[PDB]
Amino acid sequence: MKRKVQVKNITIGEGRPKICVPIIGKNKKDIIKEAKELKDACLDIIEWRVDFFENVENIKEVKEVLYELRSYIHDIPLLFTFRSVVEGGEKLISRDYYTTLNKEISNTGLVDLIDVELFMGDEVIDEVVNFAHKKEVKVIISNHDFNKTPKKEEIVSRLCRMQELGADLPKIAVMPQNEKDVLVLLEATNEMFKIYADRPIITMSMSGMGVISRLCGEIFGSALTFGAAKSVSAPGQISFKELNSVLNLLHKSI
Amino acid sequence: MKRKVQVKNITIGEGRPKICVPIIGKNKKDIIKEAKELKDACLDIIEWRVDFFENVENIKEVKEVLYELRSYIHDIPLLFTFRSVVEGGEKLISRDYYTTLNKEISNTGLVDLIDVELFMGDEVIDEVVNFAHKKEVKVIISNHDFNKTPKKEEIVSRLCRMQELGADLPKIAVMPQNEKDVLVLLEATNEMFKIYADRPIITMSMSGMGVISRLCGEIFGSALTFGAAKAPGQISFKELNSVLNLLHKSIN
Ligand SMILES: *Cc1oc(C(=O)O)cc(=O)c1O
Ligand SMILES: *Cc1oc(C(=O)O)cc(=O)c1O
Repeated sequence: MKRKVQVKNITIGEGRPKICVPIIGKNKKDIIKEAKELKDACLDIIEWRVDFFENVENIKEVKEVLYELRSYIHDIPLLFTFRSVVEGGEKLISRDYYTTLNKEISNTGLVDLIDVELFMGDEVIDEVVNFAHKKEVKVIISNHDFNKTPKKEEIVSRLCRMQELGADLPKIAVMPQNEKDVLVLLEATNEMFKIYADRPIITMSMSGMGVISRLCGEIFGSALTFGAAKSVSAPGQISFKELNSVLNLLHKSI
Repeated sequence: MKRKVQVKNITIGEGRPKICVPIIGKNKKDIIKEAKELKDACLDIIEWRVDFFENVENIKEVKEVLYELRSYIHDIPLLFTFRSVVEGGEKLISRDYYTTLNKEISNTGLVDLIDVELFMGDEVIDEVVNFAHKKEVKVIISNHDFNKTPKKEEIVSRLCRMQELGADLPKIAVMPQNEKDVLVLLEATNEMFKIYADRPIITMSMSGMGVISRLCGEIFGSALTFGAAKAPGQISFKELNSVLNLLHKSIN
């Protein structure tokens, strides 16, 4: 069977996919303003994309925001994510600081999950994952491809590697070059879900063409889907309110 | 550059998929009541599933419903469909009457489209298609598999055959036995759409597992999607419409 991943009072891997919405504010004021817009909406998890925070290199200022943020969102599960430049992020930092940041923040007891990138390598991952687990923090190990959709077996191989590395929630995001690529991502998702996964997984096909992948998790297997805070697309994004409506519509269809 | 299909003021094959809702009333009063709920609603096309009509074997009573129905939906495109028993319908009728019914209703000038089944055979199809076209009525040629999802290539072969038989709108509905079957239906749809189609097509994967196929037609290539008026595997048409516009705006 499979393990479920409990964060706060939310059970990832059970029922309807959970909706996660990111906070991308550049400063403390904007982050809190974003948080207040999300604290009482129908969403499941809030992600703090800390790589947008201008003072991310100062651990003390990062902690200060985290304290305040925690106080406003109460018991909503919080995912901490520093997305590196190579995988779409906003700020260059060292490998050593990436490790320190994630460890120090996991140590606060204020974050429920952290996102660590597969591409950082086994040394970094082993250190950050083991420490997060010591602090009862759940781990998403993520990988992105912004130019293509790897073959089904490649996608499955990466998700399996993420399980082997101790990810509580393997995550993969790929870019379709055509409509068939969106279907490959969905095919890989379900094969993993059905045959290889012993825990919940997170997958998406990016761009406008890949949006179906954000809607059909309950059927194909993605356990978490990401909505945008605002009601304006990138495009390829869906505002979280509208995403909630679609997920409920599909949950009730069966 | 690909042909669109124009019915009244609705352009099928352009922009978001068009929403079609069936009326399944067993009698005239019930059919009218249903039409009254759909007339000022957010949908594009109304389908009359005439096989549910108890007096379907009386062409004069079928026409009577049609004249009354048109006083309520004068400008909404109307699709006329007698779904046969072999393809999930309610009423057994002869092959001759199936042909007669579709011809006399096409001749009234009061329906914008009719739906005839591919597996009725070329003789029946050729006669009905030819006559419908002389009256400027659009024809959906449909095919259903309630037990399984044929292989991608067989789905494409059927959609191609429908085009060869003069369908204005090829239509296929298949039943998934697993999640991959839903992807097979979507893959066949886009393959047909991009490589072999010279007109709009309509496709769907049935049941709760295939519901996603009713929502993503703009990306994959289905030009019409069917909502329910009031059942697992069906989506109320009211919701269907917000979703389609939401997805139309999210395109690159
Ligand atoms: C988590 C996650 O989500 C998206 C998205 O577009 O919603 C993209 C992405 O790269 C990522 O890591
Ligand atoms: C047109 C059409 O729609 C459905 C549906 O489930 O909406 C099924 C079906 O057999 C058909 O012909």
